[PDB]
Amino acid sequence: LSTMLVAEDLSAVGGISLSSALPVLTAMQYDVAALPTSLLSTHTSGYGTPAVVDLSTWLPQVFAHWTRAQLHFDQALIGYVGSVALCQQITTYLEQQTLSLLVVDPVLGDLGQLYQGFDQDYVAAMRQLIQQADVILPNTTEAALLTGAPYQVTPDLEVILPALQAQLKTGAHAVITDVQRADQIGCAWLDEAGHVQYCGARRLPGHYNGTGDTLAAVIAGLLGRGYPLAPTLARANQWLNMAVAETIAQNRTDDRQGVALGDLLQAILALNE
Ligand SMILES: Nc1ncnc2c1ncn2[C@@H]1O[C@H](COP(=O)(O)OP(=O)(O)O)[C@@H](O)[C@H]1O
Ligand SMILES: [Mg+2]
Repeated sequence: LSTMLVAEDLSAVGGISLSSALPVLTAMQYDVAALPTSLLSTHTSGYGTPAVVDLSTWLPQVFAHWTRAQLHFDQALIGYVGSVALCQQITTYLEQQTLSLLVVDPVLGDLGQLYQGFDQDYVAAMRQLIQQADVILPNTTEAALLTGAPYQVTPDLEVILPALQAQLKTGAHAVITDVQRADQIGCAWLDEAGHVQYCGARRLPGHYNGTGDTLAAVIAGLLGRGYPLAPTLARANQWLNMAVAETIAQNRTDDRQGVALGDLLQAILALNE
């Protein structure tokens, strides 16, 4: 079984980030190396101020250990990192690897603004991290921050997509992930001919934690199994829609918990056969 490094935050309570990546990627037939970039009592939306461990001095030791133990990784998914130093540490470790797949979710902001504690220093560190990525999955706010364009609710995909590509290696893909078209929500990217493609599914009411994390985990898992980008995005969006639908069907009293994974895990097992 292939090995997938996943580096992102772990919140003990919340059902998002590394806690949701582990079940998904394990079900998708990877041996997951689950590396917290931060450790939190709960995620940061709705439980009050969480108790957090700073892992900035641990990760360097982790990479040094794996290096000496002669561990090698097939594929990697990098999610929320959270500090300039950790971005830089991850960037150089990954450069030491021969990765067949690197997916970066360049978590930086939403609704037109940087997340709290993130400033243009973090933006620069992210631009360095994405340099070897095969695929990046910014939202519309993150795309604008990376290129340095002023935020637009509806940027010109014909302008912003080439601008983003200009920072990636030849053959890599910038996929913008929360693009709305009429009643749809989905992903937009440039095909090999340079034409903007859109892949979406009918938007469901409400807002749900962990959707981007699970989308990234599914995209990484599919690409890692050799599925071309377009059918990968088609399936990820279908799966993304199905998980949100199951979440709604649970009639939850607690709106903080991340998207349900049961129907998604069932779909994965069916794909495996
Ligand atoms: N309300 C919703 N209805 C249907 N699908 C959704 C909804 N919210 C998110 N999704 C799906 O999950 C994907 C990831 O959402 P995105 O906005 O990128 O996540 P995040 O805010 O967590 O980064 C979207 O592309 C879409 O596929
Ligand atoms: Mg996202």
